[PDB]
Amino acid sequence: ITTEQLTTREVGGSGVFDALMQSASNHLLAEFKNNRITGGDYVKAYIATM
Amino acid sequence: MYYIEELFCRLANGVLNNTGIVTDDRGDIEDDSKPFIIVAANEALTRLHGRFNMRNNNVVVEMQEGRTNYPLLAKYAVQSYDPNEVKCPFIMDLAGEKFAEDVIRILEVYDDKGRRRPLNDRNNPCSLFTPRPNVLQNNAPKAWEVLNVMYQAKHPKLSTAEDGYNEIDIPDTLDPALDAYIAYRYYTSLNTPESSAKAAEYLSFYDSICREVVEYDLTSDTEVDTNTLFRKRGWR
Repeated sequence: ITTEQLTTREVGGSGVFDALMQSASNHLLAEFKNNRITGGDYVKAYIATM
Repeated sequence: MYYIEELFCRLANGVLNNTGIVTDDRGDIEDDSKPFIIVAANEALTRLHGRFNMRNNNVVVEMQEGRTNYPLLAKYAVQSYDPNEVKCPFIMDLAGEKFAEDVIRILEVYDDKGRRRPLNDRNNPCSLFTPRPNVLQNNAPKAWEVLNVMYQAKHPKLSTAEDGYNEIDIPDTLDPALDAYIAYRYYTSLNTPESSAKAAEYLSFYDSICREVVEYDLTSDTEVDTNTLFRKRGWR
């Protein structure tokens, strides 16, 4: 087990932390594409879960 | 004097930039969200045209023998009447335009002989009444009688249905008021507290811009005229 298996320092993926962030971002964007929230709410929730 | 697509682009670039309505490339509004914007734009245009008295339009009404109520609708216009339903139309549109139904208030009515006809005067027998804001009465129709109606008008309906009006005609000083009203409608519709605060901000901006335009008189709303009662009353 190495550090690169935890996070690869990229937004893309191939890490546990990166995948955990991307899934939450995908769910928030899914709610965002429906006219239910704006950009600010999505950004704040993302930063909160970070 | 710009089409509806310019309005959609200007909204895609100005307000409503973060919202999920806008396409990915930020070029234009998404297809399923266009009727919302059209309804909001129509409401804003009606508000402004009611407030400011921008447009002054004219219509010609011809008088039939057995009719006393002459509603000003597009059913009875030459360019739009259905021959099966109405046998003879009494609103003439021979030269140009189609007379979209845009009657807000009636100001002056002149006979075909150049003589003015009083409106809504109970004590004058030769007066014209309006039981409804757009319906017009004359209780003694005559042969070869025609009336000209000067009325305040509103902006024709925008439809984007290959037959409606694509054009928007509005003074360039009042584009931000229209955009602010549309943004207020959207952010109120979102139903969240932060969106509610943003909607309050946009409505206040709309009111402030309208009051500024009123202060500086950019639409030339104020009118004066030379005195004519000095001679009528007998002064020398």
